[PDB]
Amino acid sequence: QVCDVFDIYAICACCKVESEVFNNYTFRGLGNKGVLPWKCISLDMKYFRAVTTYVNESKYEKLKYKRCKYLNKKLQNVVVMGRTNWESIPKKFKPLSNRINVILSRTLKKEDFDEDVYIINKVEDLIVLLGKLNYYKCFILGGSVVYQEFLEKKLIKKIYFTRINSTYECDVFFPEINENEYQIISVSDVYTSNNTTLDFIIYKKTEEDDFVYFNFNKKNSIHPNDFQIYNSLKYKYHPEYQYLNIIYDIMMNGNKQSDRTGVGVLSKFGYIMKFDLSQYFPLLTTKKLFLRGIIEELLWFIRGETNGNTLLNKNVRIWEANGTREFLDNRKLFHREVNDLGPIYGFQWRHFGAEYTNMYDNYENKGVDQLKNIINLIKNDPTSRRILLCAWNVKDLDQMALPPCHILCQFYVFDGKLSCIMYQRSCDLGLGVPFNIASYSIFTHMIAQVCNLQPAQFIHVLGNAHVYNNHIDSLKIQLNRIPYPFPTLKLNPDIKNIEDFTISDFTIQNYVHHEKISMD
Amino acid sequence: CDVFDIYAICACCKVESKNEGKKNEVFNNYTFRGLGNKGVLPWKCISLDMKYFRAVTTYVNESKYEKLKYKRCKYLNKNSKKLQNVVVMGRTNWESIPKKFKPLSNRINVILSRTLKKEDFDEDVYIINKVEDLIVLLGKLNYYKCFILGGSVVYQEFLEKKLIKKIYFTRINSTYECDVFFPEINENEYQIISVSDVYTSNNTTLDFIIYKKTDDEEEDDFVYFNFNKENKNSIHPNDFQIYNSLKYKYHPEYQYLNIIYDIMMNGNKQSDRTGVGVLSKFGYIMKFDLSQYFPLLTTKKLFLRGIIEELLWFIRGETNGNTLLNKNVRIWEANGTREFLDNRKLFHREVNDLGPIYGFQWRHFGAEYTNMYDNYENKGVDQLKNIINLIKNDPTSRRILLCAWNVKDLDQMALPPCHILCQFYVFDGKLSCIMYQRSCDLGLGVPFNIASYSIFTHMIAQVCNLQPAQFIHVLGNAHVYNNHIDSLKIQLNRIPYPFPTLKLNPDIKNIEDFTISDFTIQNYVHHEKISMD
Ligand SMILES: NC(=O)C1=CN([C@@H]2O[C@H](COP(=O)(O)OP(=O)(O)OC[C@H]3O[C@@H](n4cnc5c(N)ncnc54)[C@H](OP(=O)(O)O)[C@@H]3O)[C@@H](O)[C@H]2O)C=CC1
Ligand SMILES: NC(=O)C1=CN([C@@H]2O[C@H](COP(=O)(O)OP(=O)(O)OC[C@H]3O[C@@H](n4cnc5c(N)ncnc54)[C@H](OP(=O)(O)O)[C@@H]3O)[C@@H](O)[C@H]2O)C=CC1
Ligand SMILES: Nc1nc(N)c(-c2cccc(Cl)c2)c(CCCOc2cccc(OCC(=O)O)c2)n1
Ligand SMILES: Nc1nc(N)c(-c2cccc(Cl)c2)c(CCCOc2cccc(OCC(=O)O)c2)n1
Ligand SMILES: O=c1ccn([C@H]2C[C@H](O)[C@@H](COP(=O)(O)O)O2)c(=O)[nH]1
Ligand SMILES: O=c1ccn([C@H]2C[C@H](O)[C@@H](COP(=O)(O)O)O2)c(=O)[nH]1
Repeated sequence: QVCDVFDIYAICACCKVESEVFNNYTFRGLGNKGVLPWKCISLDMKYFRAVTTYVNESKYEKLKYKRCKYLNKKLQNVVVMGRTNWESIPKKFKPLSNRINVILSRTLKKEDFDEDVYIINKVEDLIVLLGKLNYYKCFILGGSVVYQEFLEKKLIKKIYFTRINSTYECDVFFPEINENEYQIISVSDVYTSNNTTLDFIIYKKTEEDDFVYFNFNKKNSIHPNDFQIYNSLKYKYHPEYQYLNIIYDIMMNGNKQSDRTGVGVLSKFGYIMKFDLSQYFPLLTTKKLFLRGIIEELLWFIRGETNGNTLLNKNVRIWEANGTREFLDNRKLFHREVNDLGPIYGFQWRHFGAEYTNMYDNYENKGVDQLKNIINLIKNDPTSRRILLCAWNVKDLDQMALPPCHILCQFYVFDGKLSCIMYQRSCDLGLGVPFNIASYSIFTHMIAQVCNLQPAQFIHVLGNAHVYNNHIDSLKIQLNRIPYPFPTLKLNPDIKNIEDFTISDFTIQNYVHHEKISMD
Repeated sequence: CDVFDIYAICACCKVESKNEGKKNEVFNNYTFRGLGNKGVLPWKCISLDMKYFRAVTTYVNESKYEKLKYKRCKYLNKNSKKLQNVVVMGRTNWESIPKKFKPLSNRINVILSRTLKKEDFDEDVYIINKVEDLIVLLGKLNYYKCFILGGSVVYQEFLEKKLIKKIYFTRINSTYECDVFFPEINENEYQIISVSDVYTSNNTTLDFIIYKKTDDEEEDDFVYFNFNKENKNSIHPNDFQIYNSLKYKYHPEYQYLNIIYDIMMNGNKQSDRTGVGVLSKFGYIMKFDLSQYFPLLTTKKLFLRGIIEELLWFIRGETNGNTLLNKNVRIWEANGTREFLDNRKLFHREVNDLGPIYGFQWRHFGAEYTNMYDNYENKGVDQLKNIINLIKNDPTSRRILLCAWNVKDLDQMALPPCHILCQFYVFDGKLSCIMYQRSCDLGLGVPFNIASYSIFTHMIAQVCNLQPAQFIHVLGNAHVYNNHIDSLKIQLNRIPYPFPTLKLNPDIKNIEDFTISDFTIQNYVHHEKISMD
């Protein structure tokens, strides 16, 4: 194949388009009025320059042989542009440096250009030219017209595709990719550049003995084909893979166990995930999540409330099952009013060590206001190793509707940035953990803002990590979905106190996600 | 040796050192030198070393033979197809081996001997009269690699004649009566380039080390995904010469050493409470397989009497610093002084009255602290009893947690606990433990802290009739003191030894019944003590 001999690749950047169901075609905006739809995304420019300029000397002779054999016979890449594309580039950036420049045109000829460029009036002439040049790889840089004809002709080996996770006015579009001709093989980390998130995906046309020696000493009824898309990917660098890889590990290596609930689980013990909150908001994209409930739940914690009715009256049902007459009696809380959850999170955060009475009592200035103390440590003693918020009050556990899953939060401050570790004793990977990542990520943003810091890392440590048997088929589906670039979280910047946030102070922007799943 | 790919593969134990150890035994690579006793192995059977042996000496890569055959002809200036390795044995060596294991299967069996000739054996089973008759035989043979399986004599003469390219060296971490020894490997002639995981087989730990004579479409994609990647801290390269010269660092001590390297290379410069300055990072996990070893650091010397007394003192629920000081355990001495308590605003606290720390929270969480002499019997929550009962009676509970971080009591403690909580996990008769540590002194504290919680995991497992599985150590604020940097540079350039084992008195069946005499560290092989400051 011509694309394999001549190593012809496409590289593009696509945004979302002004016009909700999401698919790969969501990212299709290329240009507007003969220029880019966006002002400048410097990180995509950096990636573009590195990919289109990189060559490997030592690998060239193998390519020279391949092309010689097919034809019967500093190193640079070739870059090919449409005439309209060429005319969009600033004079100061043209011809593209350290690359062989090729322009496709009928209306213009070599006499129309001052620059060191090749003009070709036919695609077939590109193939003849590549045959005559010494070069590493050939990158098609666009036009929409140019992409459309090179894909149509099956002359593209791989598409290096930037997903720009923001919406702009566009008048030219990247062609809809055919899933039977091209499949994603690699997905990068998520980044922020110029107030947008983005990632980089790759579509593909559809001493060593000592290592084996040290391997001389190498469970569950999971089938290979069950994870075909998941295991087809070469580079899984998107941070959502920290979640998906743990699910995979428990399904393949997990220990079959009963639990408190009767469903039985697969379980393992001890994991860590790390999310860079400076670069993205880690709301899972491989299924739909809504945050209104978990934001109302965090605001209720911060107020120190234990009254379940406060959440039910906001149509948030997260704690409804744990406040029922039946549930409280099964906990031996016979003298507890329905939806009186006892001295759970909010109470421990604002009043640790106070005697719990009922959900209506005024606990002002009783027990330890841990939340206030950690905000004061972050502001006045930021190098403190003692900046911890702890919900696990051993004395009060049997008075709680249930003992907390999120044991503690520890904070770390360096160079004006705030990082948070949350330790979770018990982690429902299918249902709970996706919400728990979002909760503590929002909380990190809130604590950073009220202490005049920038959020850095949310670090999630999982103790007993389990998949419920009734979630296994739903997670097999989810694991074969390719994550989308993450959204971003914005807070009202006028909020200066932890107690002053309300639901309208939080916006999730650019959330692109796969379809809702019922885990059950 | 680089033409005919000649390697030595051996297994060496420790040797009864002649009733005489100087004061404290000094250890080096030579510690492991025992080969044989009265024509047999010094040990009964170590089945994991037998399996490694079989696997190393039989493994062949057909698709790499062209480079080897080419080099052999080219250099020498010059059928069945099933490529095999050569294995060379001394006569004594050959005659130790049982019949049904001779000849060695899937391998070309050679035998250095003055007093045998081929017509007693075959052409399958080559004999050679002198060393040079091997290079001759190799010249005329299709083979992958040549493995010298020794005899003390065979190894001695092969090494002195510089014919060995690499040594596959099993360190058997136990002492046996031996009459023949492996020769002292000159560290100027050979260096270790790889170290395995530590294993238990047949009631000994062992590891495997290697001495050395002193679709690429997807390869460019790796470079593209690295397009945004980074003397950050004033630490040089040649500082970690030996550390960075190893190819495979699978020994579990590297989970500690790699964190020190990460903090030295990438850590944040910060002031602290202590006034000294640290490099710090946030969030690490180490995991130690207590079924296979006891992870007592071997790249310096550690003592355990103090940390075992401390754990027994926790289990009794004591807060009385004098109990430890009267045993010359000084871990808490500085935290109990008049000056230290007065700086904590504990003006009304008696010297060495540490307040409601670990012991008190493990046995009496929620009780009102009075003083270190009061009777707290049946006061507050006995967490230690509750977790033992949960492990025995409800082992799949996800609520098996022991927590020292009592928010109410923090300001009454001489200092808030570094070791926030232990969480337990039970599966298939085996006990694993996660300990979360808010504040981790990588140079001084963390080596002790790994030993403490590893011992505790064994204690809890034994009193619940379980086998210990993993100790999982979660580090929060993980820091290297600026005054440890030189010492840890020294330490990172030491190669770990196979780990010791911990033995508990098997009679102890209740967590309260352990005493100092119930704990034995066996086969502790360690590098020289380092003063961290
Ligand atoms: N986001 C991204 O990655 C990219 C965005 N862009 C944007 O795309 C827009 C420009 O694209 P679009 O308008 O399609 O224009 P194109 O850059 O695809 O250029 C079209 C022109 O190139 C010539 N051409 C194409 N094919 C041939 C052929 N087979 N033989 C001879 N000449 C050929 C013709 O020039 P003539 O008329 O002279 O004959 C044709 O009119 C701009 O908004 C630009 O900013 C461009 C590239 C990448
Ligand atoms: N721990 C380990 O890894 C290993 C341990 N062992 C143990 O070691 C002991 C065997 O070793 P050790 O006693 O040295 O005996 P060896 O197996 O080294 O036997 C030495 C004999 O091999 C022949 N030989 C050696 N060099 C030459 C030469 N240059 N030219 C001709 N013949 C030569 C001679 O036999 P001849 O009499 O025929 O002249 C010599 O006496 C046993 O206890 C065995 O179990 C053995 C292998 C490995
Ligand atoms: N992933 C991806 N694929 C694409 N094909 C295009 C792209 C878009 C329009 C035109 C061109 Cl040539 C390329 C872009 C947008 C980034 C364009 O960056 C450029 C283009 C040309 C010159 C240039 O020089 C200055 C510099 O290198 O800093 C930078 N992104
Ligand atoms: N790393 C290492 N190096 C060494 N050189 C020796 C060794 C020790 C004594 C004799 C011999 Cl041949 C080898 C050992 C001890 C393992 C013994 O391996 C054997 C010895 C004899 C027969 C045999 O076949 C049976 C089997 O396949 O298990 C395996 N370990
Ligand atoms: O924020 C939460 C709350 C609960 N759980 C899950 C973990 C367990 O499946 C269950 C709690 O039950 P126990 O672990 O307490 O038995 O709920 C979470 O994942 N996250
Ligand atoms: O068992 C212990 C006790 C202390 N430390 C270290 C951590 C810190 O360097 C210091 C405790 O001081 P703060 O982190 O509380 O400031 O002692 C440990 O590593 N392990």
